[PDB]
Amino acid sequence: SGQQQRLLAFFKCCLLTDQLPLAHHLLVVHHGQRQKRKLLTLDMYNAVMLGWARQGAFKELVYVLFMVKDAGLTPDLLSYAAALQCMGRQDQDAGTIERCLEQMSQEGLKLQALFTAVLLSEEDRATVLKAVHKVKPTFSLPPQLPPPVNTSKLLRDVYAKDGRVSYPKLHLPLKTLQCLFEKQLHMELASRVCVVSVEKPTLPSKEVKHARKTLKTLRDQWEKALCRALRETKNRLEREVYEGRFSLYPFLCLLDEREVVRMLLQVLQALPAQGESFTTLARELSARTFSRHVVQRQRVSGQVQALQNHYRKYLCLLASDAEVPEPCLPRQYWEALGAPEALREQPWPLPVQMELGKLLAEMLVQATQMPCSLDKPHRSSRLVPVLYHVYSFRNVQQIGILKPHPAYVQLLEKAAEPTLTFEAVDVPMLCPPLPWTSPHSGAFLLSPTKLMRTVEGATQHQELLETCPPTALHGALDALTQLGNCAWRVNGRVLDLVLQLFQAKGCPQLGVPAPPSEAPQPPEAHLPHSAAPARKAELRRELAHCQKVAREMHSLRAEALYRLSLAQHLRDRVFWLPHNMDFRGRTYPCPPHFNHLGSDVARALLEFAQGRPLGPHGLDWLKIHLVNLTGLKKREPLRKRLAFAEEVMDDILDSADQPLTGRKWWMGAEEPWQTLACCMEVANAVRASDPAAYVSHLPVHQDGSCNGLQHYAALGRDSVGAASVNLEPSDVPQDVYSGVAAQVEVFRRQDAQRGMRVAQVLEGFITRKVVKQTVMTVVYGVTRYGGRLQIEKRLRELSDFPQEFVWEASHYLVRQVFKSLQEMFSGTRAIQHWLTESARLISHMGSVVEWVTPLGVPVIQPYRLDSRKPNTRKQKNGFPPNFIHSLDSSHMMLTALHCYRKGLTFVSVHDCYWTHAADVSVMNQVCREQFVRLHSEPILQDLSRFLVKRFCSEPQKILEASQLKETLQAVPKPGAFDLEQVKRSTYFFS
Amino acid sequence: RFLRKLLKPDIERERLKAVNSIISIVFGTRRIAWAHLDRKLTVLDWQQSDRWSLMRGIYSSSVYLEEISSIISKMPKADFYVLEKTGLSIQNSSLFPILLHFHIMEAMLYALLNKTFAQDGQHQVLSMNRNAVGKHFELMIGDSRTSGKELVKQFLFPRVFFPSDKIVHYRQMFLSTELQRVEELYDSLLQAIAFYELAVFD
Amino acid sequence: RFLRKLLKPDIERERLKAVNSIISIVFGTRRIAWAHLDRKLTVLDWQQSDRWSLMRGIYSSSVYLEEISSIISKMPKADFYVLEKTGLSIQNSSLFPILLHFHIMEAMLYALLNKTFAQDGQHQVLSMNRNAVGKHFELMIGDSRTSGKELVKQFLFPRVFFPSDKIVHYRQMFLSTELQRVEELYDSLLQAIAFYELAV
DNA sequence: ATGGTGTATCGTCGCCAGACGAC
RNA sequence: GCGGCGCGC
DNA sequence: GTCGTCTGGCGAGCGCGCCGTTACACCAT
Repeated sequence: SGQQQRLLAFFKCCLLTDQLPLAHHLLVVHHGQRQKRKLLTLDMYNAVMLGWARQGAFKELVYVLFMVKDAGLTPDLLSYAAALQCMGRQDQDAGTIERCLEQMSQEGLKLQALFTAVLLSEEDRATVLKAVHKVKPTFSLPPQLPPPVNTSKLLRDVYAKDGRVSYPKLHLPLKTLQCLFEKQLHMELASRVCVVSVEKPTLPSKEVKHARKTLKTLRDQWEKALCRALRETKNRLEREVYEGRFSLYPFLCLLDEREVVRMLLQVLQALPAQGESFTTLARELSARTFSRHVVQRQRVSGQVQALQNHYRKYLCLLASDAEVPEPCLPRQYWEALGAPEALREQPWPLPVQMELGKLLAEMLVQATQMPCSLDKPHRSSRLVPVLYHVYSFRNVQQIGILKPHPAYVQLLEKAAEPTLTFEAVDVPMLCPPLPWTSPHSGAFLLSPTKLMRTVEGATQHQELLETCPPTALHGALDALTQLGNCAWRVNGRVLDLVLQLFQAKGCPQLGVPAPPSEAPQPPEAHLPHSAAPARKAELRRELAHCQKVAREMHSLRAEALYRLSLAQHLRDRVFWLPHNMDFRGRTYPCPPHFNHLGSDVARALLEFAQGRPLGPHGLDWLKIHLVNLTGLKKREPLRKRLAFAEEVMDDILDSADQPLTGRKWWMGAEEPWQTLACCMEVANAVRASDPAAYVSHLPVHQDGSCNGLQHYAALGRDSVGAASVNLEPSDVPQDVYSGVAAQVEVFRRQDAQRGMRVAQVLEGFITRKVVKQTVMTVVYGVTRYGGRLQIEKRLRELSDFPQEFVWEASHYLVRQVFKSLQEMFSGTRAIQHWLTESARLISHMGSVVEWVTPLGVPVIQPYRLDSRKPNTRKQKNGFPPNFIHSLDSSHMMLTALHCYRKGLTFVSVHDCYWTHAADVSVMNQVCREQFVRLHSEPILQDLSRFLVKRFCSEPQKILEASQLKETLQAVPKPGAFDLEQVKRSTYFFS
Repeated sequence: RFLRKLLKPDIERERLKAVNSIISIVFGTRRIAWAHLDRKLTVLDWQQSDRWSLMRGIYSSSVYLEEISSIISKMPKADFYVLEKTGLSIQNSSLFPILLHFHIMEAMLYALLNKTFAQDGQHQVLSMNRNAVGKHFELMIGDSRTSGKELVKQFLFPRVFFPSDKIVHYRQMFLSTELQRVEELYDSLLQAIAFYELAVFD
Repeated sequence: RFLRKLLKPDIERERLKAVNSIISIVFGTRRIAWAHLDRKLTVLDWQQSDRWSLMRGIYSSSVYLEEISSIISKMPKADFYVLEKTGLSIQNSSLFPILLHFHIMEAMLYALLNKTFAQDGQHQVLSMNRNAVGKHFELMIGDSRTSGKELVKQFLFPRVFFPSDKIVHYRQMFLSTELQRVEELYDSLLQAIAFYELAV
C-alpha cells in the first residue's frame, strides 16, 4: 500500500532527524481513529519504540507498548531489544529487566535472537548487553576471531601463509598520508568542488564587473528569499501535521536550511538555458537531498572520528617508514583491528521522493524573483519571476519544462564565470581508497558505493553477490583493492603542451579540439531570385551540415575542457582511482572524466607516482614499448624492434627536446602523445650517468592480439587455430587481422574476375585498419549491422568513391572468418554454436542464464522483456561474449593477485597489462603461468555440469528438459594442442 | 488586420457580434479539454477526457472517428466552436507524428462539428493562434508561451463568472490537477476569454 | 483471414456478401476520381475531377472541407465506400507532405461519408491495400506497381461490363486522355473490380 | 536597431512473440 | 528518456 | 474461452563522456 509506505518513511525519517514527539503525536492520532488504525504495521510501532528507547523516555515507551498490546499484534525481537536498550540508558531495577527477559523467553522468542537476527548499532548492542549483565553477569557472545580463508584451486597460493612475502609499499610517510586523508575528508564533506577553468581569461571590463556585482546582489536577495520561503513552508507543514495529516516536514528537516538553500542555488546555477523537464529536476533534487543526508549524518553520529582513527591505524601497512608485525593483504588488515564497515542504505519510496522533489522545485520557482529591466532605470519597481513553466515538445511527447528568463541568461552569459563545477564522487580520491570488503562497502569515504555499475537489474545482481559464501568474492575484492591502491600523478610536461594547443587554434589531428571561432562558414549567402532550379535548395543542405559540424565541435571542446580542467586541478597532487566492475566482471575506474581507460591525451597525462630503477633490461623494454606505440613494426620480432629503436634514436631525442619546434617525428603515430612521453623518458634514461640506476615512472604495456579468439582456441585445444593467436611458440608473431584481410582481398579479386563493380571499386582500398575493429569485435557479439556501421565509418575517412554503403565487406569478413573456422578454428564454431543453442533452449523455458566464473564470481544476464519474460534475442546472442569476458576478467584478476605477491605495480586496461619497465619479464611469466593454470581445468565440463544442475532439474516439463539435457551434455571434443607450450611463447602477450 | 492573423477562416464581423454561446477546445497528445460560455462569461460546462487509444504507434482512422464521435456526443450545442492552433510546421521532421495527430484531429473535428455546412456554406469551427492569446494575457516570455494555472486559480478563488451550484466541483477538479498538471483544461478557458475579448465584445 | 490483412477495419464478411453498390475513390497530389458499380459488375459511373486548390503550399482545414464537400455533393449514394490505402511509413524522413495530404483526405472523407454513424456505429467506409490490387491483377513488378493503360485499353479502346448508354462518353474520355496520369486515377476502377473479385 | 512574417531518403534479415484456427 | 557525435576494449 | 502454429514487425556488443531538442531568409525609418 502506498499510504503504509509513506507513513513508514515518515516515521523512519522522524527517528533519523530526532523529531520524536511529532511522530508520537501522529501515531497517537492515527491510533485513535478506528478507520486509521488499519494499514498500520508493527514496523511503525517498533520504529517509534526504538526512537523513544535511544534517549531515555521509559514512560513513552511503556505507552507505545500499551498501544501495541491494544492493537492486537504480537511484539517481536526488535521491540524487546528496544525495551532492553532503554533500561540500560537509565539503570532500572533487576525485577523489571527479568520481568521482561522471562516474557521474551516465553512465547517462543529466544534470548540471543536479538543479538544475531536483529541488526542494531554497536552502542545499542552494548547497552542491551549491559542491561542483561545486571541479571546474568556470565552472558557472553562467541568471538569467531579467525576469519575464513578462500580454499579454491586457482586461489590457493594467493592466500597461503607459507612462502616469500614481498608486498610493495608506498613512497609517502605516515604524516603526509594523514594530511591527505584530512584534505579528502574536507573535500568530500562538501558535496561539490570548484575548479579553475582552462579557457583563456578575458580581462574584466566595466560591464563585466557590473554584471558580476548585480549577480552578487541578486544571489544575496535570492538566498534571503529562499530562507524565508523554507521557514514558511516548514511552519505550514508542521501545522498540517498537528492536524493529524502526513506531510514532508521531517524530510524537509533532514538537512540544515543553509545546506538546502545552497543546493537550490547550485541547481539553479546549473539549469540549462533552453530548460529541463520538471520531473527530471524533481528526481535530481530528491537524490541530491538523500545523498547529502547520508554524507552529513556521519558528522553528528560520530562515525567520522572512528573512521579517522581506524584509517590512521590502517595506513601503517602502506606507509614507507611504518611497519606491521606481519605483512598481509590490505583487506585482511582492514578486516582486523575492528574497523567499521558501511551499512546498506534503505532507499525511499518513489512517491515521497517525487513529492519532495516537486516541493523543492515549486519552492525554487516561487521564491526567486528579479527586476524586470536590467537597466539602471528602476521605473515602476516591477519584479518578475526568473523560472517559468513552459509546456513544450520533447521526443515525440509533450513535457512541461522549466525555463529561465532570457534576461537572466544574458546576465549569466555576460559575466563569464571562470569556474567549473564537479561532484565529489566524480573526482579522483586524494587519499588511498578503502579496502573492498563487501559489495556495499568500499572505495569513497563517507558515501554510498556500489560494487556493480549495472543500472539494469540491480536487484538480481546484488542478490547473487550477497547470497554466495563471502570467500568466493574475496579474489575479486582484493583485485579491486589492488587496482585502487595504485598511486597516480600528472605529467606536467605533456600538460603544458596540451594546454598550449588548447588555448589557441587547436590541432584536431593530434586529438585536441578547436575553438568555435574556426567553425566552417557557409560558402555564400542566399539570393532573392534563384538563377537555377538547383539553387535556393542546396543552401539548406550545405548549411545544416555546417550547423551540425559546429554542434559536434562544441561538444568535443566541452568534454576536452572538462578533462583538462580536472587534469590541471591535480597537477601537484597524488591521487588514486577506485575501481568497480560490471556484471560480466570487466573492471572500470570510478572517476569518468580523467582515467587510464581513455584516449591518447588522457593516457599520456597519467604516470606512476612511485618509481623503480630500470635495471639490466628496463631500457630495452622502454624502447620496445616506444616502438609498439609507434606502430611502424607490428609484424616484426622483438630483436628487430630493438634494432629499429636503435636506428631512430636521433628522432626520439629531437622529439623529446623540441616537441613543437623542430622535427615532429612523434606526430604520425597511432598514439602521438604517449609516443612523446616515451621519447622524453628514453631521452632522460639514456643521458643519465647510469642507465640502469635511472628511476622511471612510465607504464609499459603488454597486450594480446585477440583475447576472445585466444580463449576460444584454448577451450577447444585447437591445434592449427592456436598458431594464429600466438598460443604456440614462434619466432615471428602471427597477426589474425592481416590474414583475414588477405583472405578477403584474394576472394575480392576472385569475385572481381566475374562481373561486379563493388569488388573492383574496393581494389587496394581494404587494409588491416578497416577490418581490425570488426574482426576484434566478432567474438564480442557484433552483428552484420554493427559491422557495416564500423566499416562505413572507417571508409568515410579515405579517398573512396561515393559508394559508402558497403554491405559486401561485412559479408566477406563474417564469411571468411567462418572459412578460417572451417580450416583451423573449428572448435570456435562448435563451442559458439553449442553455447548459443544452450542459451536459446534455456530462454525458451522462461529462465535467464546464470553461471559462475572459475574464480567464484556469480554472473547473471539482466536482459528481460518489457517476473517479466526473458528477451530471447538478447539472451542467446550475448552468452558467448559474456562467457569470454568472464574468462578474461578471471585471468586478469589472477595475474594481478600473483603479481602483487612479487612486489609489482600492476594496472589493467581490458586485455592490456601495464607495469613498470623493470618488471615486464616477471609479469609476462606470471601471465603465461596463470593462463595455463586457468585452462588446465575442465571449464566447459564444469559449465555443462552447472547448467545440468541449475537448469534441467525440474521434471514438470520433461519433453523440453530431455532436449536440454542432450544439448547440454554434448560438449565438443578437444583437439591435440598442448597447453604447456603457452609458457614458452614470446608473443602471447606483447 | 489583427483578426486576420488571430482567426483564419475569416468569418464576417456581423456574425461575431451576435453570438450567444461558444465552446473552446484544446487537445493534446494525451487528452482533450473543452469549455462552454454563454456571452455572460458564465461557465456552463468545463470537461476533460484523458483515456485514449491514440498516439500509440498505429494511426488507424477508424479509432480516430470513434474517439472523436464519443467526445462530440458529450459536447452541447453552441453558436461557434473555437479550436486551438499550435505553431508546429512541416520543417520539424522530429515532431512529425505530433503534427500528423493534430492535423487528423483538427480535420475530423472540422468535418463532424460542422453539421450543416453543405446546406448553407457557412463555417462554424474556428482556429485561434495560441501565441496571440498568450500575448493578450501576458503569458509570453521570449518566444515561448508560459502556463496559466495561477491565473485560472485567481479566477476561481468580473473577468469570468461561475454558477453558484457549479463552483465547488470545479474547484475540486482544480485540486485534481495539483499532482499532474493539465494545461489543456486551463488553456480552453483562457482561449474562450480571449475570444470574448479580442473578437466579440470589442 | 486473408481479408483481415487486406482490409484495415474489422468488417464482417456477412455484410460484404450482401452488397448492392460500391463507390471507389482514388485521390492523388493534383486530382481525384471515383467510380460507382453495382452487384452485377455494371459501371454506373466513372468521373474524374482536377479542380483542387488543396496543395498550393499552405494547409488549411477550411479549403479542404469546402473542396471535399463540393466533390461529395456530386456522388450518388452507394452501400459501401472504398479508397486507396498506400502504405507509406513514418520512419522515412521524406514524402511527409504527401503523407499528411493523404491522412487529412482520409480523415475528412471517413467522417464526411460515414453518415448516421452517431445513431448506429457501423462503418460504411473501408480501406484496401494497394499491394492487393497490384497482386490480384498481377500488373505489378517487385517492390513497385506498373501502369495499367494497356489493361484498360484491353477492356475498351466482359468483367467491366460497360453500359450501352454511356459507352460513347467513356470512349471519348479514354481517347481524349494522353497525359496527367489518368491510369493513376483509373486505379480506382481497377481497385473496385479487385474488391468485387476478392470480397464478393 | 530590430521585429515584421514565412511553411510541398532508403538500400538487411532472421527469428520469435502476439494473432487466429481447432477443441 | 530520444537523437547526433566522440573515445576504449 | 484456451492454447498451438504462423507470420510480420524489431532491432542491431558493451562501457564512458559531450551537446541539443525551436531553418534561417528579405527588409527599411
